Amino acid sequence: DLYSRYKKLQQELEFLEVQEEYIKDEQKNLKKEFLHAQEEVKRIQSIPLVIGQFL
Amino acid sequence: PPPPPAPQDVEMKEEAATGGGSTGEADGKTAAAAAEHSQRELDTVTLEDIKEHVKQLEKAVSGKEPRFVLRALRMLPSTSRRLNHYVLYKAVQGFFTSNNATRDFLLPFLEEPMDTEADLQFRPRTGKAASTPLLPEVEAYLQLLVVIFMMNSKRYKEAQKISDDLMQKISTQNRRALDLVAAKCYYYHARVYEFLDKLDVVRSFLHARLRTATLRHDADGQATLLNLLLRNYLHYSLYDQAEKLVSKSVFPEQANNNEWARYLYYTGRIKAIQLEYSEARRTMTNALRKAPQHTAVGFKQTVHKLLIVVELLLGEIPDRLQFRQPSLKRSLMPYFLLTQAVRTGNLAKFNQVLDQFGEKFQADGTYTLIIRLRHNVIKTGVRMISLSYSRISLADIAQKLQLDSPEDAEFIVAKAIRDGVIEASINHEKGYVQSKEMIDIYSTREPQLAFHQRISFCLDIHNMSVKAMRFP
Amino acid sequence: GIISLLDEDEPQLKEFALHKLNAVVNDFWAEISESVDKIEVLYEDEGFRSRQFAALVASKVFYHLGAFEESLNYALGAGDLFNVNDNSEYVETIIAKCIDHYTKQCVENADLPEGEKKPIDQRLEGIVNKMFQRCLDDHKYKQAIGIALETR
Amino acid sequence: MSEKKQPVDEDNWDDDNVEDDFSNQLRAELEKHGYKMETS
Repeated sequence: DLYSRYKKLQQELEFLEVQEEYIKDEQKNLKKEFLHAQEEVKRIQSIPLVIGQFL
Repeated sequence: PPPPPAPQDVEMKEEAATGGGSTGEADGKTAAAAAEHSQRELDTVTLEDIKEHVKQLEKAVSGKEPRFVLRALRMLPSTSRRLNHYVLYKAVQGFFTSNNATRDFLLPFLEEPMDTEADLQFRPRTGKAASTPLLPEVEAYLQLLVVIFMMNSKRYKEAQKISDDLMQKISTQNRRALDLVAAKCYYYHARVYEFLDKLDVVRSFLHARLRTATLRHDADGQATLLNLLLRNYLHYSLYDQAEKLVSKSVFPEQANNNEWARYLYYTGRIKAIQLEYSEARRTMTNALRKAPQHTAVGFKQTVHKLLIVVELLLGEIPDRLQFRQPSLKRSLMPYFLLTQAVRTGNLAKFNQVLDQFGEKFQADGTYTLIIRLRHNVIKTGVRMISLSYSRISLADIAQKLQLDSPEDAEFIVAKAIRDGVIEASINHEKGYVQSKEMIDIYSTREPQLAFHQRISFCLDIHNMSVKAMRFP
Repeated sequence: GIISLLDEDEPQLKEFALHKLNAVVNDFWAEISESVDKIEVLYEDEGFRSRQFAALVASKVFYHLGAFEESLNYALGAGDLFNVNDNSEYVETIIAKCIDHYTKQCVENADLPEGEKKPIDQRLEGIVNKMFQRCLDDHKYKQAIGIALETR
Repeated sequence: MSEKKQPVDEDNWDDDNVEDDFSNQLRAELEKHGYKMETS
């Protein structure tokens, strides 16, 4: 099948070229949202701290 | 007959992995190199180089090579019954009578795994069938009925070059097994070929073998055959180092991590013998700190004696004793007094070490050391004394090192300015140096010039650790 | 040192140099790399009627040094005995890159409407219509339509 | 790892590194280094 055995190789190759570009950018955005998550841990408190004790 | 079961066990442990496992690691694998049994088999080849291989004597003669080379067949899933044949033939050595069927009867034994059946398609089984028998034959070079057979066995390995060049007809990357075995066996090629004479048309063998490994399969072949070519041009007359000066294509992944180390060592000996101090001593230094381990007894030692010849030629070397193997001491009986003659400025001792040890200096064979070592003695003198005093006289240093006249001291100081160590000029009336040292030279913006290279080197290694963190 | 023996400015000692070339060129691969300039002198000279062989050993030494587009230039300059070879390293890798240039050239000129192209240099099309007849008269036309893919 | 050309190839001794930084320098000599006082 020397007509399309070797040319269908690019077909499912272009797509993971693009995902190979893509997951990079998703990692580029999740650091941003990781920083947003970490800072939004600290908006509610640790000025107004009340005192109990562990049991 | 109780010890030959240990080769019986390790032999099956080798070709189980190699034959069945790396054939299954060749069928569909090797995304980069999933043939981990290839590195396992090179580990076992180092294991057969530690031990006796299989059947050199082993209290008998010639048991395994007539035995296991039969009947591989790669067929219907009862070829583990051919493995059962391989296992249950082992009553012959323990129980039956051993007979001699190696190094003479091997000539159809190599054709047995082809003349059984159409076994399989891949070449690492063929490289197995012509390597795993015949590499247990090469390390017995007693030159009587054994070396003509290494010669013909590696003529079968030249047929393995032929069936490396014309098998799978393009792009099945079995070269990441066969060049890995072929590095070893082509070194043993060069060994057995040059146990007798220099190799002449094996040079063109090596040239075209470097040519065929250019781009289609450029994996561990180019650098290793280039080590072969380099040591070829090293052992004999020195004409084709201009080939590396015009065709410097010497940069792989530097895979085997010691091949690159000793490669930089050999080309450090090259630049040492071309002409170099700086670049040669830094690649000698990089190969020195790129010594892989000390797990191989005293093999760094002679090669290190020839390694730091250029550091001896610096003149700024102390005694080198931290390297000294005590079994190297009886061979460095010249070399210890030679670095003592580096520390001493005596002239009669500078030529009496030569008059005492010229034969070991010929064992070195690198009288480029002695063609500049007198000049090294006078440069050691000029470095010491010119770092010592600000305004010295040329007469003080001259008739302190027996120069006897002002004008050759002038030529010494002039060729030292030309060689650029210190500022030292001449209060020209009859000589009588007027000079200076150099502190308050610079100390602040000049470090931060080099700190770009410091931290740019650091961030290079950052990204390299990133691209190495990519591997799991 | 085989090129300093060329002060005789005719091709009649260039031919003895080439009779040395096709004898020991693989040993003297170190030697011709400096002689690239005088191989250029041989190619530029139209009075040098063996300029076919000049471009031959030019593409040979550039196949050695790893030049490939100039291997293409002097591969076209090599002549009519260039394509006809059946050898398994040299000629087929360089006609691989040559007809790779043919198909990328026919893509770029298929991306170029109505002319203004780079013309057929006078040593293309040789194994195109000669190995094409191998593909045709081997009675499987899948390469014969694969070129029709590759030319657009 | 023997795969190269090579298959043909502090008691009194690390004190000898500083002593070969000292071997061309004043063995003991003790008189010279005590008689440099009284020549003036």
